[PDB]
Amino acid sequence: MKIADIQVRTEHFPLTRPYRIAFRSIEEIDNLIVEIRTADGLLGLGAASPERHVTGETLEACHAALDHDRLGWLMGRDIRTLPRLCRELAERLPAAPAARAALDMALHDLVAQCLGLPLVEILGRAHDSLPTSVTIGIKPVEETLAEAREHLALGFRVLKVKLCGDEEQDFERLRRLHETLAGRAVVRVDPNQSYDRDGLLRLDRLVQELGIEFIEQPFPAGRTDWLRALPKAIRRRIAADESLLGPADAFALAAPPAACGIFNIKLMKCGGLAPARRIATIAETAGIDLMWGCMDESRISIAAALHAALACPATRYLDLDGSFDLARDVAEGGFILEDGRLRVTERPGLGLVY
Amino acid sequence: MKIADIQVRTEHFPLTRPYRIAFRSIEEIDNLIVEIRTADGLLGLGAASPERHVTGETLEACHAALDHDRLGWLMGRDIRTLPRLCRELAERLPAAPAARAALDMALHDLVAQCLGLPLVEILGRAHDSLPTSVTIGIKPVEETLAEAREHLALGFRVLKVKLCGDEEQDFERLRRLHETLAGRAVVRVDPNQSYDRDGLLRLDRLVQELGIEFIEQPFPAGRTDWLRALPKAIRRRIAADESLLGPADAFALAAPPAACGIFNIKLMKCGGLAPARRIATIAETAGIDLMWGCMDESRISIAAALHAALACPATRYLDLDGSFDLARDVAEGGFILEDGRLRVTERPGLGLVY
Ligand SMILES: NCCCC[C@H](NC(=O)[C@@H](N)CCCNC(N)=[NH2+])C(=O)O
Ligand SMILES: NCCCC[C@H](NC(=O)[C@@H](N)CCCNC(N)=[NH2+])C(=O)O
Ligand SMILES: [Mg+2]
Ligand SMILES: [Mg+2]
Repeated sequence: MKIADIQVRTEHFPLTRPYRIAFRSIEEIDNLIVEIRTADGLLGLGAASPERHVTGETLEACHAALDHDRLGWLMGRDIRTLPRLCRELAERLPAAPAARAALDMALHDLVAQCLGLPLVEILGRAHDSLPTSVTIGIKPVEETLAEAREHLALGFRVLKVKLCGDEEQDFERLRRLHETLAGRAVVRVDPNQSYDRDGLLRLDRLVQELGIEFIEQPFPAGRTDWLRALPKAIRRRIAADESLLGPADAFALAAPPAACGIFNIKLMKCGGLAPARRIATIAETAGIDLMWGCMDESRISIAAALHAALACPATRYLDLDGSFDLARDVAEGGFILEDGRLRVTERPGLGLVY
Repeated sequence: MKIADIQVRTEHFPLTRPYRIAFRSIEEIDNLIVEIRTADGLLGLGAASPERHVTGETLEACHAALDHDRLGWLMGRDIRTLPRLCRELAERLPAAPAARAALDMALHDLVAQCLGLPLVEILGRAHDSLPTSVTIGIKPVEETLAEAREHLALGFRVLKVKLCGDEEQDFERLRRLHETLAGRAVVRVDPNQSYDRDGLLRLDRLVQELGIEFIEQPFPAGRTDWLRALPKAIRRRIAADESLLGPADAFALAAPPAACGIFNIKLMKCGGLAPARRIATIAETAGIDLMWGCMDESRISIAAALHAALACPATRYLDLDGSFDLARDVAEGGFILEDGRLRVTERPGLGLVY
């Protein structure tokens, strides 16, 4: 199939809804858009959203790694050799997982078009659709319930709530919300490293009481020893996010005694579908459930993540809302949202429309 | 691309060279041959050689799992959906890994032909070629040297020597063999679960002194705890065979403290290329070396093992001699032997010829 050409550009996306995360805040996001064209005319798409506090990858570095000069070795390479290409991406873009993921997506986009089916069918289909959470950032009780209701009306059945580590505020938000929802959506929480050992045992008791489904990354990334020191049943209700970048992390967390029961895979953390799939093999073997999450991102990479997600039997949760609050985007299609569930189209490849 | 027909038959192959394994003694072999034709005329090939003592799969059970009536679910299925098809093989033939492999093989053969490249390039190429060992069964000192010399003459640079557990005979054979070869070939050994703990330490001292590359399965398959009680440096020179069936075993042996340093993968154990590649992912992350082994088998499955092996960066060794001593076969091609080294032809798919 033969790569002819590659274009890379910066795109600025302001958010319709700015929000707060633990020791942070976000009004807008930059992505890198990648276009890979085939000798015979086909177009693969990819998108990068580097997260520096997690992977160490700056936007400057991401863009650097995608510079036209540094990509020459891809010219004229045969996309049917995709897994070899993915290995070489890992070797030539060792420090830029988001950049690497962008190219990786695009190649998966093209190989599926070559074969003639939606990418998911090519990776083998484990699922037709799944519910996705939408995110509520850090904010006071009234505002929280206010956003909660907006989301219910847009038809979402799952809410992901960010916690700040102040137990008084965190707990009252969760109790009020549980009340206000009256069983209309389930809830998952994300303290984002802000808790401590005694704190989490407390939060976990609430979580059981309120029927919250799991707790995402309660302790600091390096603190996985704190996780293993918890009773096994509590560990099953905890997901690793910032602790989990690639397959090496997956294996280390999965090794007995296992650190947790859920992995949150993000393309921008691991560097594309190929490494994400290695994570899934490890997780499935270890009896660990997969959650597919994201950064603030164009529909392009959300779609890529969805196709991967629906191809893994171990996939259980989706947190795929990264493109919803974008003020504009550079592509349409790739997935369909209906009544809170995410689905792919019947179009070949990623199914994106330019 | 749409499966159209599936045909299955028993073939009886006598050996040109009968041989003894610890507790066993083989004079001939039966294989099941599997032909999958596409609606467009394309032909996939697979071969099953069930090993009952290792997998519990008998020839009868294997044949039964391939009955034309038990295979109806595959008709009309699209081979471009291969990973999904393989997941189903696992559900529908859970107790018959050889039969599963035979179908898995054939399907990979077709997807590769669909794309139009040798299977190995579709899987992404990690290697051009590797040396293979040839096997010397249990037999006295003189006949061992005689067989070694026959093999040197045919150009092999690596010999795999079966040990029986009797140290006086085992050690004498290895010492003599070392002397007879000059540097002409490296030697690897395979006690097949016949050693105890005190004896293995004795064997390992010899192995270091004689420059033998490693020891395959010194202990009973269930005695994994004996491995972990060894110093790490010794564990690195040990390969797992009968202890390793599928990915579940792979993870178990790989998790810290790791039981051994090398996995011996066999399609007839794990159930085909799909599970085999799952083992490879685990092994690579754990820093375990891969060796691809076999039973007495037609070129068909040897070829398939070869494509898979040349596609995994973790592969360090081949023991692929399973089709050499067959008095007849049903196919040609698929791999080329030169000067002890195995390599694949340039033809698409498995590259077999009828
Ligand atoms: N660096 C991204 C911040 C959040 C990451 C993630 N939580 C989420 O809920 C993501 N879906 C956030 C990105 C989606 N966009 C919006 N506006 N919520 C995490 O678990 O760390
Ligand atoms: N129970 C497994 C039977 C084979 C044993 C295998 N040893 C080998 O040497 C393999 N290459 C088998 C094929 C050898 N074929 C001939 N004709 N010598 C093992 O590792 O247990
Ligand atoms: Mg998190
Ligand atoms: Mg063995």
